Amino acid sequence: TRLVRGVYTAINTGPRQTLRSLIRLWAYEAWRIFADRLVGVKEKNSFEQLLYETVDKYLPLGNISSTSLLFSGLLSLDFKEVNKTDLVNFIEERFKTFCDEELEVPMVIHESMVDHILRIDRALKQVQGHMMLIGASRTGKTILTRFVAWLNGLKIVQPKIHRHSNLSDFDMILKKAISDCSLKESRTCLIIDESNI
Amino acid sequence: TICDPTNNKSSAMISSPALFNRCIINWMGDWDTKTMSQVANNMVDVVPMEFTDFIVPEVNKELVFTEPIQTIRDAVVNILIHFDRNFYQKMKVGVNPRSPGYFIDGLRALVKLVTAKYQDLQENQRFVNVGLEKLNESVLKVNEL
Amino acid sequence: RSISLVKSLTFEKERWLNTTKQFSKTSQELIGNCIISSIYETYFGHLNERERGDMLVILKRLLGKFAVKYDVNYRFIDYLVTLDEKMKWLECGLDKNDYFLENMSIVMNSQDAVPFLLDPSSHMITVISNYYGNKTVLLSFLEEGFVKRLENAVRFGSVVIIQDGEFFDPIISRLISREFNHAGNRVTVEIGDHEVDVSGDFKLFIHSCDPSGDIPIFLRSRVRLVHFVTNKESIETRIFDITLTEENAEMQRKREDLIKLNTEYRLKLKNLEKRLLEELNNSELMVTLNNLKKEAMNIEKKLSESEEFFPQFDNLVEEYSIIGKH
Amino acid sequence: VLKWIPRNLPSCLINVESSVTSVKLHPNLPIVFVATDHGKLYAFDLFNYTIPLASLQSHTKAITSMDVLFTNYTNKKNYLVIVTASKDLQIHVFKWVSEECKFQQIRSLLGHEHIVSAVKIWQKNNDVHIASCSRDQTVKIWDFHNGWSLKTFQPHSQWVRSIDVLGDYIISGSHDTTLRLTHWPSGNGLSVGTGHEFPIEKVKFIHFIEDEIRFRTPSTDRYKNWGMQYCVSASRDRTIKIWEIPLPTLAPIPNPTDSNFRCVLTLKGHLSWVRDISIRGQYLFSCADDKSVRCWDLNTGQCLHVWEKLHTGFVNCLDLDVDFDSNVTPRQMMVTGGLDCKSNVFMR
Amino acid sequence: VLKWIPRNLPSCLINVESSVTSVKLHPNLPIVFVATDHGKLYAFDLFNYTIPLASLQSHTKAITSMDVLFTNYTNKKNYLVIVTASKDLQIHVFKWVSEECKFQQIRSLLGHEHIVSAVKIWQKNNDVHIASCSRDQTVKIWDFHNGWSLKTFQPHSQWVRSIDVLGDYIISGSHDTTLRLTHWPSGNGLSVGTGHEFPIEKVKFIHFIEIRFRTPSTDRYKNWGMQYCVSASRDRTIKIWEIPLPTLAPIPSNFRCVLTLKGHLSWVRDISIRGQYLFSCADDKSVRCWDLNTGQCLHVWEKLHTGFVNCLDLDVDFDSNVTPRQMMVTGGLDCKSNVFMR
Ligand SMILES: Nc1ncnc2c1ncn2[C@@H]1O[C@H](COP(=O)(O)OP(=O)(O)O)[C@@H](O)[C@H]1O
Repeated sequence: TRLVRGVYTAINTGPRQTLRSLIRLWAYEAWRIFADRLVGVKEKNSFEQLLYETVDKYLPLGNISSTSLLFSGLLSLDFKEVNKTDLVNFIEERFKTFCDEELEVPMVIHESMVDHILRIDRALKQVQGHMMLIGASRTGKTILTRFVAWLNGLKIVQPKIHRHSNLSDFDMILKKAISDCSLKESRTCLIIDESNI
Repeated sequence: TICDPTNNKSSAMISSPALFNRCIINWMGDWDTKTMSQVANNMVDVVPMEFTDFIVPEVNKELVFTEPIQTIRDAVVNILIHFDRNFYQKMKVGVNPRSPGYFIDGLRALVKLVTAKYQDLQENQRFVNVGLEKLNESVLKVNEL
Repeated sequence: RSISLVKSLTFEKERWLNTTKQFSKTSQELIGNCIISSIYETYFGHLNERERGDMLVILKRLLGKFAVKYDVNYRFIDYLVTLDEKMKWLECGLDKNDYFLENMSIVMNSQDAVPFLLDPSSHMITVISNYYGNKTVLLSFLEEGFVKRLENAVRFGSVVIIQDGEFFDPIISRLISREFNHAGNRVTVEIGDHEVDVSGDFKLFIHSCDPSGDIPIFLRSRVRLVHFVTNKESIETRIFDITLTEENAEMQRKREDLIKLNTEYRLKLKNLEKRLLEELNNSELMVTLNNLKKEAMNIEKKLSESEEFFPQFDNLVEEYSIIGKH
Repeated sequence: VLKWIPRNLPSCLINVESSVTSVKLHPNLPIVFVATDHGKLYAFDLFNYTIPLASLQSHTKAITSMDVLFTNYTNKKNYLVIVTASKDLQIHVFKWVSEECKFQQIRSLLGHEHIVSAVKIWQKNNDVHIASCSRDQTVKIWDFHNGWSLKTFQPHSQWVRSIDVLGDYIISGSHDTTLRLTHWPSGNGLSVGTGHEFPIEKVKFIHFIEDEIRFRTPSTDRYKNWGMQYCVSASRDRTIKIWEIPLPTLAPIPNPTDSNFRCVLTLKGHLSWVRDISIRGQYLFSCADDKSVRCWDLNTGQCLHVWEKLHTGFVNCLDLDVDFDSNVTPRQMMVTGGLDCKSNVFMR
Repeated sequence: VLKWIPRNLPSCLINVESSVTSVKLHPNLPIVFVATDHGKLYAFDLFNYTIPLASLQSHTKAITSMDVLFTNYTNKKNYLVIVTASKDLQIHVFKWVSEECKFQQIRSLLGHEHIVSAVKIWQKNNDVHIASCSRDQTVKIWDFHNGWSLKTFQPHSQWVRSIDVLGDYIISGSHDTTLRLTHWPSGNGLSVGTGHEFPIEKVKFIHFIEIRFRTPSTDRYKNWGMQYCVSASRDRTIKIWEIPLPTLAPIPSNFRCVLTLKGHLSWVRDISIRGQYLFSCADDKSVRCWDLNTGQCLHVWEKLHTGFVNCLDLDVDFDSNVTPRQMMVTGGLDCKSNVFMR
């Protein structure tokens, strides 16, 4: 069902499609729905081979690796496959502005960063869409989440949970965020960390 | 945001069906050698390294994580990546995620150190050359008289 | 006068020719030395001596494999520690061990990260307090009013040492991760629920005298962790010092005074050798050069005189080693 | 006359040392003033543009905006005044010495507590004022001659990003997505306008002109007596909106039933944030991060001509010549400044 | 346009620590680069010339030459590339980061065994190359990206003192008074030229522009792409030569001295061609403007520097990517540099 909804959302906000465009879009949605939870590189390669075999068997196209598919609406008026270097330059300038405006952090932009912020973007563009980011510390999780939320015009709420805090303070923070979201229509991105539980 | 998947509390979050059914799981994991190489190449492209002779080594392809080695910078990046892997192997981290924090911090320290060291080296050499020229000129003047 | 000046400067000419010859080798080994020192600084802070040696072996294997020349006689203290730093640290009360010198150099050369001090003997609190004098402010995560005192210290610009590091309070995560906001010519950080100004004269040290404590994964990956654990050399040195102090304090005082005076003399000699070259480079001369030369010979003569006691102390050391070993 | 449309290629290309943050046109002579992220300030003759006429580094950080004015003294000698605001938390006033072709600083204005982001200059009978907004959420009014402040009001919750001045009224956009019109001398808010989903980048009045033009002609005799009806805004929302201002109770007073704007038209077609807007006759020009300049028809609300890939990077600012004023003759030229450290000039 | 002539006084006066040995001009911005005997490199803003934009001790001995280039990639971001050679036996390749107004050392070129004299830069479709000559009588060619040499040859029994590059052909002037043209990629001598009685100081091609010598004579020369060249030596004489067409992998034969300019009181140091005229500095503290058509001196800037006048720079007028601005800079032995604008 998630794959179906993703395909519909991409088509409804996309340009005139062709068969190759449709197949690449379907492959990108399959990647995001299925293979983002995979841990090992071996499993990812097996999934790529599975995609190739499925396309050959049922739907007889370029290279459909994870980094070879870059669909985004950040560079145009509609969801479409974008070029890598244009996205890199756009993200670099946007991040310069973001550092100058919110928090100065010397971040170096690489390809996996671009991919991760693209998928965080597609997740925050949905309705009732939430994230669970899993990775080593100091891999840019919170920074990228804040950057993408800033791009989409969300309001960031990091709970100020510290030592000597209890259920009342967390409840107050949650109630405040909920009340803002409802009575003030403040679209909010709540960042809950494992150290806050 | 989850740093340690195997914690007592974080595994409870990942297991919790209320969260697991609504959330979208994005297993960022840790950095691969390609991301490491890109970051290192970007950081060490502003420091004076290629100021000396360099004979390109002959090493196995799987030991090379960058493009084929042509200059000192590629050697430095490969060395840093290799040492990071070896250090995390010896310290017996196991399967626990490896933060790239040591790698990044080492890169920044290397830049900040190479700059000053190179500047000091050339300034001292210039001072020595000027002193030698002064002594030779004085000797020539003495021989004149 | 000219001939005498040339004859006096013949030694400087010899040194300068030697330096000119060594320039190529120094430039060839520069990058390898810098790589080794940086890795030593960012990885070896939380390893004992054996692990440091093994990792140096691995790193030197890697450097040799990729054709990056380095100093075969490399030594961290020689490369990254100056005489002034050694004198200041020793006067502040640091132990005389080489391991403590390396760890202090690691701690004092971290302008970006916050040094975390695992010091079970609580010696480094006193050492740092002596180093920074009046600026030092002592706090701990286990007290009340901690947040307000920290805000006052940040605003004013004190040097802060927070004890009980195993009880980290995440209310200072912005200070830990250096997530500031620049407001024109002002720098603001959000501690608690309100922004404060960062003076720029403000440093942070986290101290904990509890090995096998607990460091949250947020804090561990953002601090420079340094261990101050006693080793064989420190125990032997302390035992010998106590034995000599309780046996014959005259030799003890004489040895200490000679050591300190010799260190001062070598520092002054280095300063003179630098100043002579600067005087030549900034061009009267025939007078200042001779004055500096005479001062250099006087200091060298005093240093040569001061070396007539060291054999006695070596004999004394050989006479007392069994106590240290046992 | 006024239906001049620029051609497909610029007639000049100016190279500078940093990103161009603001550009301006001399209202009398063929001269262009250019600002950069280094805080420099250039001046290029429009026929020999390979060397600047003069340069000046007065600020220590990036210049954010600038504006010019040719003084019209009715009984003194006229000259050109240039005002630049930067992230130095300061505003510097310059005088352009034409015969020697040099800049001449006059004074600096202090008092803002954070990044100043806009300035404006206008002249009354024989008075000159300066308006400025900054991140401290304060809009200040200054006296050109005395040099000290005359008013200071805070009309927004977020920080004000842009302003415009028409007589005694100042309309301001902010980092919050809301517009607001206040009466300057009394410092009282009059009406607000919402509808944008991203911070406001530009905002300015649509001055009345004699001719027919859709939004440049009054609707009631009350508007004729009040002198203005419509305003235009640009935001990071990739949209340009035309608003119609409600009439206040003339010192004015906010009518509670009529204290909100009314977006009468929304222009879409840009691919990214819209950075600047300018109005000439029946056309509205705009530049955006998509490396392009649009030209909209005010009557039908359509995009008549597109200038794709004019710059290799973001297009920071435009500048056309004011046409609604009699003292400024609307010459046929416009200038664009971009992130690629280049400025294009269209002539004739 | 191309007929601009400098005024009788310099618009700017720049003071440095030591004798100025080489001066270059930023192709796009009003910035001048200065190198001295102390190995220090300077970048001066042409409107605030009391403090350098940046400064840098690049070498440990005197700098002997330098050259600049604005890269033009058809795919990457373009930037200015600065290359300097000194008596350190090393060549340093810098990069001008206009965003921060500072230098950026990229790499260094090594292999010459004794003091280097001159350097050159040029760009192919997407390839950037460097050239050099030294007292060890070797001419080396380098790849700007990889950094290692691509060609080496010895075109003179004595040591080369000046070179210039045009396509695939390089002409070198030695301490021995003979010039010589060689074919770069294959390293084949094509012809020589004699007639000077003192060591050469400079040599450069004359490029075809749309003038007496800048226009091809025959169709075969048009196909070849060059006909003439100029050189100046301690003979106090500037000579315009003619390159005999080779046996076109070219195969080899004498340079015909079809003109000679005299009048300088000392050694002619540097030359530069701007459209019709020709500019030349010399040790007699003078700068001369020579009409290429008549071959006669037009204007003289006497007593420009107290000491020798070392080098001149003018914007290239024959390149589609270098707009020929109206300015020139003169570097002198007296720790001063003169700038003429408009
Ligand atoms: N691409 C990168 N370049 C530089 N530093 C990076 C990069 N990615 C992560 N970091 C480092 O990670 C930290 C910021 O990431 P952050 O989101 O705060 O970490 P996490 O969310 O994993 O706890 C900084 O220390 C920063 O230097």
